Parts: sequence; C-alpha cells; structure tokens
Amino acid sequence: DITLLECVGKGRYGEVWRGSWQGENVAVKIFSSRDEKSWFRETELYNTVMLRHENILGFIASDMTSRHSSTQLWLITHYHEMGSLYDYLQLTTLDTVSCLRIVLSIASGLAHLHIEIFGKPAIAHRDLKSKNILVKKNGQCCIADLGLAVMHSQSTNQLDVGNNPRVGTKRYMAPEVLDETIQVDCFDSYKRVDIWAFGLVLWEVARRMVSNGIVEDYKPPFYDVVPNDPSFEDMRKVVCVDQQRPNIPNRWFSDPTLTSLAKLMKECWYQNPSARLTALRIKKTLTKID
Amino acid sequence: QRTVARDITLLECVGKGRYGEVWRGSWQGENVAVKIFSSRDEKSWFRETELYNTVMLRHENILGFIASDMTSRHSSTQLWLITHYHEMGSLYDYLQLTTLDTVSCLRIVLSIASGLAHLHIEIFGTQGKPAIAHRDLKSKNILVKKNGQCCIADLGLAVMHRVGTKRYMAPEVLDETIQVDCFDSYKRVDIWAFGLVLWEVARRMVSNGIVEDYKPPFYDVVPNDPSFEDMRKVVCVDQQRPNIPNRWFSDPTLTSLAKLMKECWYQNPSARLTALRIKKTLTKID
Ligand SMILES: COc1cc(-c2cncc(-c3ccc(C4CCN(C)CC4)cc3)c2C)cc(OC)c1OC
Ligand SMILES: COc1cc(-c2cncc(-c3ccc(C4CCN(C)CC4)cc3)c2C)cc(OC)c1OC
Ligand SMILES: COc1cc(-c2cncc(-c3ccc(C4CCN(C)CC4)cc3)c2C)cc(OC)c1OC
Ligand SMILES: COc1cc(-c2cncc(-c3ccc(C4CCN(C)CC4)cc3)c2C)cc(OC)c1OC
Repeated sequence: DITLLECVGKGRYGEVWRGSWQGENVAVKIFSSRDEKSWFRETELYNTVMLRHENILGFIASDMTSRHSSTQLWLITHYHEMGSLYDYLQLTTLDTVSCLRIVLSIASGLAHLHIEIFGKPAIAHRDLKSKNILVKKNGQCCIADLGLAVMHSQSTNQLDVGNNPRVGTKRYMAPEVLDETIQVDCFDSYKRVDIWAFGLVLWEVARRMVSNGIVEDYKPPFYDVVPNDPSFEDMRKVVCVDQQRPNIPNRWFSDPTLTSLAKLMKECWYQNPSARLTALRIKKTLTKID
Repeated sequence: QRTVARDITLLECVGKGRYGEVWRGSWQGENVAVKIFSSRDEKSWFRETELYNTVMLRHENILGFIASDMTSRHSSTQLWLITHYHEMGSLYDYLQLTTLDTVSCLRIVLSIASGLAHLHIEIFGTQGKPAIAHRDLKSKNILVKKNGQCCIADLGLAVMHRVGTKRYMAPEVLDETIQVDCFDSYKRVDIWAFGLVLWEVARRMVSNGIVEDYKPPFYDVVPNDPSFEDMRKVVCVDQQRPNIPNRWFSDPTLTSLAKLMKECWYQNPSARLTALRIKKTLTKID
C-alpha cells in the first residue's frame, strides 16, 4: 500500500510525490509517457543487486501498470526530505568540512558507478547535474536518475548503450556531446562525459563554500554566457566555439581547499576527453584534501 | 490523497516450472494471474515488459496485461508479471480431459489464428503497433476462456519489427538455415507451430463417434524432452509430419483442417500460409 501525500516536483520528466509506505516516507516518480524509455532503462539498472551504495539513490520498486489504452510508469525510491543539491545550495553556505563531505560523497557514488564489480557492470550516468543529486541528513549525497545510463562488462566485452533518444541536460553537456563528435561505441567516452559534468557540479558547490568571509551566490554553470533556458546550440556556441569554462573566483586562491578544488575541476574540463581525470582519481584526490 | 493499493493476495499456485511459478491472485475485485520469474528466466520478464512499454497490446485473443512489477529484496530482485486470470487454464490442460464438437473446435482454432494475426500485423499511426512474432507458440502458451475462445500467452521470447520449445521448432530453426535478419522468418516459425497446435486440437474433435486421445506433436517419433538432434532428424532429415488419421477424411471440417495444417508445414518457409490467410480459410469452414 502507498499513499501519495504531496507533489515535490513536476516537469517534462513527469512528477515526483512524497508518499507513505509501511509508515515510512518514500518518493514516487510517475514518468511522462514521452519518457517511457527512461523508465525502462532505470528499471534495467536497478535490477542489479550490487548497484546498491550509500551514494546512489536507493530503489524500492518499479511498476508498469495498464488498463485499456492507459499506461502508468512508476519508480519508488527512498525519500530525501532535504531535496536536491541544486535546491540545497540556494539556501545554505558551506564550511570546508561540509563542502568536502558533499563532493567526496558524489565522487564516491560516481566511482562506484564507473568501476565494474565481478556483480555490477561499469555504468556511465550521462545526466549528472545538481538536480540529480540528493542531500542526505548525514551530509553526504546520493546520485539519482539512471534513465540515460550506459553499461559495459570488460569480462565479456559487452557495451549496452540502450535505446533511449533522450539526451543529457544541455547546460552540463561536454564539448564532444555538443559538437556530436563523441565516439558512441566507446564506453570510456561516456565516463569522460560524466567527468565533465562532475567538474561543473564541483564548481557549483565550491562557489557556496565560505573563505575569508566571502562566498559567491548560487549560479548554474554558464549562467553568465547563455540565455535563460539555453538551447543545444546556445551551449555548443559557448563550450565548443567560444571555448568557455566556468570562471574561478580569484578569492578561491587565498584558500588551500578551494585552490585544490579549482585545480581538480580544471582537470575535468579538458577539451581532449582522454586528458580528463578518472572518477577514482577524483575520489582519491578529495580523500587527501583538507 | 491517492491510495495506491498494490497488495496482491497470492491464493494458490496454478503452475511451477523452470520459468518460476504462476499464482491465482486477488487484487480488490479482480482475480489476477501472477507470474513470479525464476532467476533462470529474468530475460523473459524484461522482454515482455519492454514490448508492453513499446505497445500496449489489447486484443480478445492475447492474454490481457495488467502490470510488470520489480521489487527490491535484501539479496535479490523479485520480478512479477500480472495478467488477466483464465480459470479454465491452458489449452494443453483442457484437451487432456475434454473432447470437442465442430463448433467448439473451430471457435478455438479461429480465436488462436485471430490472436496470432494480431501479433503479426504492423498497424500504422497512433493506436498502431509494430509487427510481433511470438517464437514459443504451443498449447501450454494458450489459455481457454469461458466464452469458448482462447488467448495467446507468454511474450518472453517475442520479437518486434531462451530458444523456443524444441518439440515445436520449425525445420529452418533445427537445421540453422533460418534467415535471422528477415522478420518474416519469425512469422513463418510461428505458422509452423500453429499448424502443430491445430493438429493437437483437431485430434480431440469427435466425428462419427471417434476421437483421438490427446498427444503432443511427434509423440510417436521422439522421446519426452526430445533433444535438438532428435527433432532435427525427424523434421529436417526424414521430413516427417504429424499423422492425419483416416477418420478425419469422413468429416468435412477435419478434411479442411488437415489441408490447412499441411499448408503450415511446408519445408520451404515462404510456401507456408500467413495467419491472415489461415483466418480467411477458417471462416469459410462450416
Ligand atoms: C492496472 O490495472 C488496473 C488499474 C485500475 C485503475 C485504478 N485506478 C485508476 C485508474 C485510472 C483512472 C483514470 C485514468 C485516465 C482517465 C482519462 N484520462 C484523464 C487519463 C487518466 C487512468 C487510470 C485505473 C485504470 C483498475 C483496474 O481494474 C478495475 C485494473 O485492473 C486490474
Ligand atoms: C532526481 O531524481 C529523483 C529524485 C527523487 C527525490 C527523492 N527524494 C526527494 C526528492 C525531493 C523532495 C523535496 C524537494 C523539495 C526541494 C525544494 N523545493 C522548493 C520543494 C521540493 C526536492 C526533491 C526527490 C525529487 C526521486 C526520484 O524517483 C523516485 C528521482 O528519480 C530517479
Ligand atoms: C505502482 O504499482 C501498482 C499500482 C496499481 C494501481 C493501484 N491503484 C491505482 C492505480 C492508478 C492507476 C492510474 C492512475 C492515473 C489516474 C489519472 N491520471 C491523470 C494519471 C494516473 C492512478 C492510479 C494503480 C496503477 C496496481 C498494481 O497492481 C495491480 C500495482 O502494482 C503492480
Ligand atoms: C502460459 O503462461 C501464463 C499463464 C497464466 C495463467 C493465466 N490465467 C490462468 C492460469 C491458470 C489458472 C488455473 C489453472 C488450473 C488450476 C485448477 N485446475 C486443476 C486446472 C486449472 C491453470 C492455469 C494461468 C497459468 C499467466 C501468465 O502470466 C501471469 C502466464 O505467463 C505469461
């Protein structure tokens, strides 16, 4: 039995509800009929028992229901009342400890996705962004929305790109996604798209960390250089034509933590995808930063 | 706000196999059938789910879809398919202990042909559908409804435009000559299997006080759980086909059905009747 209590999000994706189940809050996503291939892909990903991780949104159930010509598509997960990282960063500043806890937790989730377990295939997310990261009461985050994920098994030489014509959130798309030169039959290509997007999320978080009494306001990546509601071509212009990267506020260079983070986000943003850091290397670097 | 009642009471197990189990269940005011998949057969749940996420099939001669459910457990994933419940059970079951008259035999086989033609046909536009081949048609995958018509079940191996049951495999599957890049190839494999089902049913139709006992196709030439090689020798090398008893040739309906089944069993897949032509032929019998 589930009771739908309130809508906590509505968009082109569908809707998410806070519900009650066995006396616990749960999140219930009802997909738009336009996004049925995301529902199925997310269901394929959550079939993997060894996907479970403290920094990946926890799955409870997936349903496809129908009577007559009407179909409903449901995903039920754990509920995080603090909401997404995008929501959280607009109303909170961070100290060093909280900033590093958040970004290490995301690195930990992403390295868990990317690294094959011999089981869980290697997984690239393809739509990493601050709205797809939830904040937990322990100060860590978990990564959500596996509808665009790609899976790879090294042991069997199999690449499963799925069938979904959805593309990533335009603001977070890597240069090779925006210029459509990405190597679509290469698993490493998709991991390197995630690394680009992770760099952008690092920047979004680091802006909110106070140093020397200074903090930046929350802004999304490329807020200063594209229109509101940027198109694919708007993003291609700034990233591929103009070679734009998010600006590093000069106040960061007075703080050792933010100086380390600036270095790390620049190594996520090389135009050459093979130059970018791995998720494991980011996790190891953040583990060593204080 | 909205209560989403998902509790299904599993009341009795009506099937157990390598596939997993089927249960009669209760949801609210509907009996439902619940297929709980074995780990062995997880791909069948994914394929049927992917198909129903692509096209919501609705046809009187297709087992009615209700839900696909995936539930997280401590150490495993539980996969359920929920459908309409047909208390009379499978055609295989039904033919063991029931004989048929002319009307009941024709109603059964025309309903199966109707369901199969619906799968096979591509319909264009909104409320259309891709062409579908079943790939495991047999009497255990057909349910009997109270109104005398049947419905086709189990789209776990279906293809849209982990091998089928060996006893029902067409010669081109057994000799590995099937044109695997040609969608029509898969329709023609279903037609072969349909012809075998038509033979199983026709045997149980009474004429002049005579009926055959229920037997499965090739019961007289292969063992139980026949091997791939056993089937290939019968169907491909020796080119055997099920026996038509002499008593059929005294009955106009069984004479017509014998001709139909032989046009489903040509070695050359492209010579076989289409499901639509089978329907037309069946509507002109009696
Ligand atoms: C999955 O299966 C079963 C489901 C249900 C069921 C329960 N609540 C609500 C609904 C429903 C209401 C309204 C719409 C539409 C109406 C028109 N437009 C506005 C789009 C929305 C759709 C669906 C249903 C269909 C009942 C069943 O049996 C009686 C089911 O079968 C077991
Ligand atoms: C990203 O993706 C998925 C997310 C979730 C999910 C899980 N816990 C909590 C939430 C949430 C709750 C509340 C808010 C607040 C934020 C501030 N604002 C002013 C009011 C609303 C935001 C977010 C969500 C959205 C579930 C999903 O599936 C069931 C997701 O899809 C995989
Ligand atoms: C998640 O899981 C299961 C759900 C159900 C089920 C139970 N009550 C009501 C529903 C329902 C149907 C349809 C709508 C429509 C209403 C109008 N429109 C604008 C959008 C949505 C709402 C609610 C469902 C789908 C049954 C199950 O089993 C038979 C489920 O488990 C497989
Ligand atoms: C072929 O495959 C599927 C079949 C079904 C299904 C649907 N209605 C009814 C049944 C059934 C009910 C009752 C009896 C017995 C019980 C009492 N008596 C001793 C003889 C009759 C047998 C069978 C089934 C098995 C559901 C499925 O999925 C949920 C199937 O898989 C796609």
